[PDB]
Amino acid sequence: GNLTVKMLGGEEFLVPLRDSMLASELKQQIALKTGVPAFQQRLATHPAGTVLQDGISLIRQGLCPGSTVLLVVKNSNDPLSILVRNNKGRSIAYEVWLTQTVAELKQQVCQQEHVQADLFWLTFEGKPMEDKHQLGEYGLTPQCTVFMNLRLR
Amino acid sequence: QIEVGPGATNATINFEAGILECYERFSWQRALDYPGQDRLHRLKRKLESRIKTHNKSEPENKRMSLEERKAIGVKMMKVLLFMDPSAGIEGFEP
Repeated sequence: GNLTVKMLGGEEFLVPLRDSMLASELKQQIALKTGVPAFQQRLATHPAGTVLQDGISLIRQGLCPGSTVLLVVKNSNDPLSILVRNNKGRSIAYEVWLTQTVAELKQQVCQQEHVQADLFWLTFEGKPMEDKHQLGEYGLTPQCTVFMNLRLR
Repeated sequence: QIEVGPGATNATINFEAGILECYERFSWQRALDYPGQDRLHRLKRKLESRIKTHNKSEPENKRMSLEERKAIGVKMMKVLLFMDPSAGIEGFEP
């Protein structure tokens, strides 16, 4: 069983379909296969154009082998100001957009705190941030505070 | 600079036929100034030469006049402006 993913302009590609596959997990497969990050993907069915529900099975939403899904890419790229607090209670302001990665953000903090990017990791609202992910996946709001945590090694 | 596949040459032509149709409708409102009307006519003519070229490179049953491509372009524009596949489902085909 294969799902056909179609982009604006006509480009299409196949994604293997599992019954109990969640729509969120479809986005991760498209992300893996195309490099379009999941949080930038908007998915809908064909030919109705009804949006997919991220927490429901694809088979439960009328998709079966041969079905088509429409992909539209949404890009935030809206710069905002956030703070990153180091382990001494000092906060520096950084400008980012929600489509930047955690890795890009660590590069900025790296240059301001003079700590190698491998000796620390970042957290927002207690959840650790992974280098390859994009900042929008953690829901950063203007003037929120990301925390810098030091590794022993 | 974004990496694109082989279908982009066709998609871009169709999109820009949609752009040209927007310019044309805007000019009827008496709101497109004189240099803008000039870019409209330049766009049309470069578009028409790319459609002649591209149609030669394609199978006979995939050739489309400017007018047909304009409708495809308009469908794509509607989907982009509302960011909603429902506004133009046929924009997703070559």
